[PDB]
Amino acid sequence: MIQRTPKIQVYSRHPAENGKSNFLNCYVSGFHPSDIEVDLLKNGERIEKVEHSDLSFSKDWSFYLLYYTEFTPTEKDEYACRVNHVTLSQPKIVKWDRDM
Amino acid sequence: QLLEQSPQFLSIQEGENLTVYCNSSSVFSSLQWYRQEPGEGPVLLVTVVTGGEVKKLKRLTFQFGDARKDSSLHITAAQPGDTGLYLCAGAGSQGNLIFGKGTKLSVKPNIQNPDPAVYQLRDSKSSDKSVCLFTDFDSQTNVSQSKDSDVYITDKCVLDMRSMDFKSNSAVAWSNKSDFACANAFNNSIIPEDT
Amino acid sequence: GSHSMRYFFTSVSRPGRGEPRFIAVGYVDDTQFVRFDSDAASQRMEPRAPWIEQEGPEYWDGETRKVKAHSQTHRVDLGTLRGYYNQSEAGSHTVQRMYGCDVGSDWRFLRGYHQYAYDGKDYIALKEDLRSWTAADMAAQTTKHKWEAAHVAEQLRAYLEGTCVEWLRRYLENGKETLQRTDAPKTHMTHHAVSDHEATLRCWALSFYPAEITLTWQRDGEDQTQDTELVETRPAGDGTFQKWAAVVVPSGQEQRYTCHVQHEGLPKPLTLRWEP
Amino acid sequence: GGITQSPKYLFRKEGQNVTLSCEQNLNHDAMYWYRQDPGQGLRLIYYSQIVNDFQKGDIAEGYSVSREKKESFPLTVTSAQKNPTAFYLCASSIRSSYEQYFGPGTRLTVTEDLKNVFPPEVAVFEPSEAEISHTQKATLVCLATGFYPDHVELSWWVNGKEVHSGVCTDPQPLKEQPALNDSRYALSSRLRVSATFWQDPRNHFRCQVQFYGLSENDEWTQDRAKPVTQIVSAEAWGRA
Amino acid sequence: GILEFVFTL
Repeated sequence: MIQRTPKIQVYSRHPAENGKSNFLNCYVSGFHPSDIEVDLLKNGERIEKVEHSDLSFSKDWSFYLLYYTEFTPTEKDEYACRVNHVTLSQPKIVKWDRDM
Repeated sequence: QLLEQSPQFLSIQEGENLTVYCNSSSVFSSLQWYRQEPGEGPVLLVTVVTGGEVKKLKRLTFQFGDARKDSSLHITAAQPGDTGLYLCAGAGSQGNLIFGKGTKLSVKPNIQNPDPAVYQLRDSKSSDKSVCLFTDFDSQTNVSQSKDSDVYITDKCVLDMRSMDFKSNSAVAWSNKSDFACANAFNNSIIPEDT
Repeated sequence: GSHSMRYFFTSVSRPGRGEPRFIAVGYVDDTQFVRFDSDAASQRMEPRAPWIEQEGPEYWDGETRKVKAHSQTHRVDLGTLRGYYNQSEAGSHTVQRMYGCDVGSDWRFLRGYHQYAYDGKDYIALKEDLRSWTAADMAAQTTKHKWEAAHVAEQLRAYLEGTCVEWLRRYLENGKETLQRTDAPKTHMTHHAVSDHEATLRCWALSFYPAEITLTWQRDGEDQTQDTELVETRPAGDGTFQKWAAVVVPSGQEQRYTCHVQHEGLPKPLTLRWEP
Repeated sequence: GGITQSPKYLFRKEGQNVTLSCEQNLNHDAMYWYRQDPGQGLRLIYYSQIVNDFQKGDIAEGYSVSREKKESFPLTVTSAQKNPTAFYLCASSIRSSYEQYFGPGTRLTVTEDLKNVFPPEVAVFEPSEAEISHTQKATLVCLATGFYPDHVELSWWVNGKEVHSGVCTDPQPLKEQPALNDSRYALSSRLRVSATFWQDPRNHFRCQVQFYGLSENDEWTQDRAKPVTQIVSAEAWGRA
Repeated sequence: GILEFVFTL
């Protein structure tokens, strides 16, 4: 039995425009076992309407998943992604950087 | 995916060598040969895999095509025991086996000294109850069937007295009709006058 | 150029008497087009890409039929692998499987795959010759012998060398505006101030397909690998992909560094420099 | 281990469903069902590549199966089958598309009405005296008559023990009246021995015919004895 | 298209 901690990436589908609508992506990958839990956050609270891809995996048998939702960026709103896993003692949060 | 076998029917004499074919336009990963006696379950003879494979089972000899599209069953010194249906089977793509329609082989015995005779038997219990035993005839001659609604004619049957190497052919006809006679039975068929 | 079709199967056992979880997805190159989920209500093979929706009922009813058999045959494997490794029924274990074919530029067969995994580790895998098996441990050695006896390799090779490339060629031609397309990277680089002495130059590569790409940071010498930071290629969610590479530079020396971008859509490699 | 079918002979009324059983202990995942007409080939009905999953064959209409257990694969002949009467065979392979091992098989015969069922009449015919003088060896003959259905097993018994040497029997019986659908049948067999042994009155010959007919479950409101599964025999002693 | 024949482990 081997376990792998998910690599998390928070980003946007299109380059951020504070007026235009866009998609928020949380890309967990390289994790094992399969059971993972991913939420998208706006200002610390759960964005309810979130969809994800279908469970696939790379060559090294480690799974990858993409959680995405529709959102309109602003100057002072803080977006992030909270992910929990069996390899994670505590729910791990990754704050979104619009230039990363 | 189709498997075709030729010939459909083969009836040769005892002791000779034969060959049964199973051809297909499709390539097969594995091919099987079966032998089925009437009313019983087919017996698995062999499974060929590699191209150009040659395997032997007793007197049977199996050959797999180099392109794995053909197969042949060779019997050496054919015996009346080899009589039966020989089926060609190949690995089907849909999780099944593709079957040929088989080759019905009839290995007829070499009777040493033909003694063609017609006898009449009576019931151990009572009378009339009489049947005709057309027996000890050569293999080539064929006992045709009945035409009279009362008259019932069986087909030839080969029994082997394994005591000291002796086999024989026999046939049976019967009737309740008063005008049924041994001389007027099997006359619908061509039999030797050397009765 | 080169193309491929891949099928990924994920079988996960549930503790106690919970029915096993089965997930099957199909990939042509880097594009998913089908899916199957045991917890779904449809219980059918579903289209993910629009170009595979061309297929009539016979295809979908057929693919549904065959994947149900794939689920049941993997539910069994979960129990069999539990026995091999003396594992309890309380724990949850995962069985993974992949098979597919690779074609050339002329769409002639190149490579075939057929692999298994248990709890994240390799189990049994078909060698490149499509004749042999690689069994990692003595537990998988039982499977290897069972498959050698039943000649699974030969019948698999017929599919990989034949039916697989037949399917892929059909998929490639049905929707060629989607699979055969090559979207070139839309590149730009941004500058950021770290404290004051150092600074970060980030080379962005966005909206590109296929997902295969190479981003390197070079100086007046060449290719400065290490010190540079590289992130895993990520999907944008629109079919295209994203990836950036960055390296921290001292102030003023930003003009000395350059970014090389290599992609299938790019006829020639791109050399990008930062100019104030 | 092996693969079994039960029973060997099966007889039902028209329109009443029946289920055939094929069971294995060969540890096979794949199980198959074939039906075989006289002088014909195998036709795939249903087959299961794995437990809890099955699929239609070439001639799957009128049939239904279940694969809940790996060991068995029950075939249900629905009343909707136009021609139920055939020879059914179950087979199995270690995996789908590989070499299959067949069961003994099961003969199913569906009749219009149970009134057409008749037990066989067995008669032993003593060797013609013209034969002994001519061929120096004798021939015994048994003859089953007027039995429906076609489910019979014939054997020859010498001195309480069964003999297979010098024995031959018809591969196929004869319809006494081919015009009728549920026609009764007739079968013949032979036992040839040396003249010496039939001349010996110390040797006992017995032509035995096992018949498979009706059951205690079926009701027989008629004025002739109930044609149940029975053994009909006829004997003969040595003469001179 | 997936495989048309399945086999246990």
